[PDB]
Amino acid sequence: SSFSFGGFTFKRTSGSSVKKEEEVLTGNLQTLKIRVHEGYEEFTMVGRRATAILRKATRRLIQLIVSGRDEQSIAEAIIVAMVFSQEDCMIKAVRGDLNFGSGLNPMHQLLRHFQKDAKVLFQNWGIESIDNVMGMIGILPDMTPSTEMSLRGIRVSKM
Repeated sequence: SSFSFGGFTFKRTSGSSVKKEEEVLTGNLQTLKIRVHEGYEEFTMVGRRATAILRKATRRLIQLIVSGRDEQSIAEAIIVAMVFSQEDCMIKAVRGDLNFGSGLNPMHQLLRHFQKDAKVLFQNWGIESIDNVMGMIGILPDMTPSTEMSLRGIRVSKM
């Protein structure tokens, strides 16, 4: 109902999920046992420097809106959401092997990997054209703003 992930507090505002153990193959053909969230869920994510709303389904990010203090704050939230979505394109953007600590499950391994360098994640996520929505703007895989295109399913609040 409320939990923390990647430094953000997630509050479920709609839906539900169940957790199912599934093996997945990373971009480096490493096998991870991840606890997959199955179901449709809406969440508020609250961090110290950014807030976001996320709508997602099983291994699928549907919508993310991010409001952040600066560009780096926004990127952090986007990475967290993209990892939390458990999308195949995220799993396959992993480069090299992930090392297997006490204190780390596979979801936190994924997160630490992409926090280190998210270029491949962003490059493989996908982009789309957007509509003009008052108070909203797109953000590109290079983290620059656009009024015309954005990362798939992702928008930035100007406030």
